[PDB]
Formats: sequence, C-alpha cells, structure tokens
Amino acid sequence: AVSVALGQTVRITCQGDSLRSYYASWYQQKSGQAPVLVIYSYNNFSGSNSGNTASLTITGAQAEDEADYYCNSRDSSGHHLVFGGGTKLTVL
Amino acid sequence: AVSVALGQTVRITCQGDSLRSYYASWYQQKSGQAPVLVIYSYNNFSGSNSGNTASLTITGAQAEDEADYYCNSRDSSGHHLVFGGGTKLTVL
Amino acid sequence: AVSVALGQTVRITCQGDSLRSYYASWYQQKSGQAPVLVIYSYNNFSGSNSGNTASLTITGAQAEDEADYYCNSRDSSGHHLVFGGGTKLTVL
Amino acid sequence: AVSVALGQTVRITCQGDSLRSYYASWYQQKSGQAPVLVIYSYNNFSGSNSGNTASLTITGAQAEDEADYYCNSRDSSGHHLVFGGGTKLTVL
Amino acid sequence: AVSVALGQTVRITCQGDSLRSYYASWYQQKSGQAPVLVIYSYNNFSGSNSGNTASLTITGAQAEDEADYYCNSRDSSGHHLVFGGGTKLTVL
Amino acid sequence: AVSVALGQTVRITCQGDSLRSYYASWYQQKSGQAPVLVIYSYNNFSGSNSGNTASLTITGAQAEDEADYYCNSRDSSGHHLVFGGGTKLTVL
Repeated sequence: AVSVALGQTVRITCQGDSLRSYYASWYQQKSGQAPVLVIYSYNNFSGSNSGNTASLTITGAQAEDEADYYCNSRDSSGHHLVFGGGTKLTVL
Repeated sequence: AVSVALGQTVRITCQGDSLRSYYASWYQQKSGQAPVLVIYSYNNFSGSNSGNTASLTITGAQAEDEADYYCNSRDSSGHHLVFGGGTKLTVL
Repeated sequence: AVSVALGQTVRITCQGDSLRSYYASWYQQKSGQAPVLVIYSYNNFSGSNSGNTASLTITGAQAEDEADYYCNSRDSSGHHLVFGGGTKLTVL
Repeated sequence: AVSVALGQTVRITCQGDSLRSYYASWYQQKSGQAPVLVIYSYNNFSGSNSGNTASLTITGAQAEDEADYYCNSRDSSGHHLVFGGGTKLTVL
Repeated sequence: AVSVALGQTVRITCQGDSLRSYYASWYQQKSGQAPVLVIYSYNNFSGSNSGNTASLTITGAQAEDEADYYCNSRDSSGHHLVFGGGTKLTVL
Repeated sequence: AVSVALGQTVRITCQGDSLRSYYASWYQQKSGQAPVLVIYSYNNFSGSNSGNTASLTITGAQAEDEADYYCNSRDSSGHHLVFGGGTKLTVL
C-alpha cells in the first residue's frame, strides 16, 4: 500500500601508493596569506507558506598542501528536499 | 498504491600510484596571497508562497597544492528540490 | 497508483599512474597574488508567489597547483528544481 | 501495508602506502595567515507554514598540511529532508 | 502491516603503512595564525507550523598537520529529516 | 503486525604501521594562534507545531598535529529525525 524507502549506498575503493622521496636539500616558503576582507563595514526575507535554503559562507584564507591524495568524499551529500506550505500524496 | 523511493548509489574506484622523486636541490616560493577585498564598505527579498535558494559566498584567498590526486568527490550533492507554496499529488 | 523515485547513480573509475621525477636542481616562484578588489565602496527583489535561485560569489584569489590529477567530481550536483507558488499533479 | 525504511550503507576500503623520506636538509615556512575580516561592523525571515534550511559559516583562516591521505569521508551526509506545513500520505 | 526500520551499516577497512623518515637536519615554522574577525560589532525567524534547520558556525583559526592519514570518517551523518506541522501516513 | 527496528552496525578495521624516525637535529615552531574574534559586541524563533534543529558553534582556535592516523570515526552519527506537530502511522 505505502512503501517509503530513503537509501544511500556509498562504496569507495582506492588502491594507490604515494612514494615521495627528496634526496637533496630544498626550501619552500608559502608565507603571507593575510587577505584583508572588510564587508558591509564603515558605512554611514520570505513570507507565510514557503521553503527557503539560504547559505552565507565567508572564509578569510584557506590553504591545503599535500592533502586528499586518494578517494576524498569530504562533505558529500544528496537529495536535499526543502519543502514548504504543506505536502499531500493521496490515492483513492 | 504509493511508493516514494529516494536512493543515491555512489561507487568510486581509483587505482593509481603517485611516485614523486626529487633527486636535486630545489626552491619553491608561492608567498604573497593578500588580496584586499573591501565590499559594500566606506559608503555614505521574497513574498508569501515561494521557494528561494540564495547563496552568498565570499572567500579572501584559497590555495591548494599537491592535493586531490585521485577520485576527489568533495562537496558532491544531488536532487536539490526547493518547493514552496504547497505540493499535492492526487490519484482517483 | 503514485510512484515518485529520486535516484542518482555515480560510478567513477580511474586507473592511472602519475610518476613525477626531477633529476636536476630547479626553481619555481609563483608569488604575488594580491588582487585589490574594491566593490560597491567609497561611494557617496521578488514578490508573492515565486521561485528564486540567486547566487553571489566573490573570491579574491584562487591558486591550484599539481591538483585534481584523476576523476575529480568535486562540487557535482543534479536536478536543481526550485518551484514556487504551489504545485498540483492530479489524475481522475 | 506501510513499510518505511531509512537505510545508509557506507563501505569504504583503501589500500595504500605513503612512504615519505627526506634524505637532505630542508626548510619550510608557511607563516603569516592573519586575514583581517571585519563584517557588518563600524557602521552608523520566514512566516507561518514553511521549511527553512539556513547556514551562516564564518572561518578566519584554515590550513591543512600532509592530511587526509586516503579515504577521507569527513562530514559525509545524505537525504536532508526539511519539510514544513504538514505532510499527509494516504491510501484508500 | 506496519514495518518501520532505520538502519545504518558503516564498514570501513584501510590497510596502509605511513613510513616517514627524515635523515637530515630540517626547520619548519608555520607561526602567525591570528586572524582578527570582528563581526556585527562597533555599530551604532519562523512562524506556527514549520520545520527549520539553521546552523551558524564561527571559527577563528583551524590548523591540521600530519593528520587523518587513513579512513577518516570524522563527523559522518545521514538521513537528517526535520519535519514540521504534523505528519500522517494512513492505509485503508 | 507492527515491527519497528532501529539498528546501527559499525565495523571499522584498520591495519597499518606508522614508523616515524628523525635521525638529525630539527626545529619546529607553530606558535601564535591568538585570533581575536569580537562577535555582536561594542554595539549601541519558531511557533506552535514545529520541529527545529539549530546549531551555533563558536571556536576561537583549533590545532591538531600528528593525530587521527588510522580509522578516525570521531563524532559519527546517523538518522537525525527531528519531527514536530504530532506523527500518526495507521493501517486498517
């Protein structure tokens, strides 16, 4: 009569070798990530039956080195269903 | 009669080898990511039955090195359904 | 009678080898990403039954090196359905 | 008659070796991530029957080094269903 | 007649060796993560039958080094179902 | 007649060796994580039948080094079901 099934099957398989060999003297300098962000500063939404998905993301500085080598499923998601105002499924 | 099935099958398979060998002296300098962003600064949405998906993203500086070598499914998603104002599915 | 099925099958398979070998002394300099963005600065939406998808993205500086070598499904999505004002599916 | 089944099967299998060998003197300096973010500073949502998913994320500075080498499922999710205004599934 | 089954099977298997050998004198300096965030400072939601998922995250500075080498399922989740306004599943 | 079964089977198996050997004098300095966050400072939700999941997280400074090498299932979760306004499953 009714069958409601919410399933998520995530099968991730990685086979790899990361061999990193430095045989000689080296120098790395990635210094100085100081972005100055000044937003909406130093200056002189929805109604009754609705569905609203709003995202504000502010990041000053992000820096990834030698990372996420294999099968990086970070922050994975699915089927975002933002319904508003009343849902009705009916069979007669 | 009713059957509502929300499924997501993610099967990721990577087979690789990353061999990185430096046999001689080297120098790398990626310094100086200080973008100055000044937005809406230093200066003298929706109604009753609606669905609204708004995204504001501000990033000052992002820097990825030697990253995400294999099968990078980072921030993956699907079927974003932002419905507003009342949904009705009916059979007679 | 009613059957509503939201499915997403993502099957990604990569087989590769990244062999990077430097046998001699080298120098790399990618310094100086300081774009100055000044937006809407230093200066003297929708009504009742609607669906609105608005995106504002501001990035000062982005820099990817030696990244995303194989099968990069980063930020993947599908079926964005922003409905407004009331939906009705009816059979008699 | 009714069968409601919410399932999530996550099978992640990684086989890899990360061998990192430095045979010579080296120097790394990634100093200076002091982004100055000043947001909405120094300056002189939804109604009755609704579903609302709002995210505000502010990060000053994020820095990942030599991390997430294999099978990184960090912050993984699925089937976000934000329903509002009353749901009714009915069979006769 | 009714069968309601909420299941989550997470089977993670990693086999890897991280051998890190430094045979020569080295220097690493990642100092200076003091982002100054000043938000909504120094300046002169939902109604009756609804489901609302709101997240505000503020992080001053995050720094991960030599971490999450294998099978990092940190902060994993699934089937977030935020229902509001009264649910009714009925068979006759 | 009724069968309601909430199950969670988490089987994590990691086999790895982390051998870290430093044969020469070294220096590491990661000092200076003093982000100054000043939020909503120095300045001159939901109604009757609803389900609401709100998270506010403020972290001044987080720093992980040489951590979470294998099978890190820290803060793992599943099937967050925040229902509001009265649920009724009925068979006749």
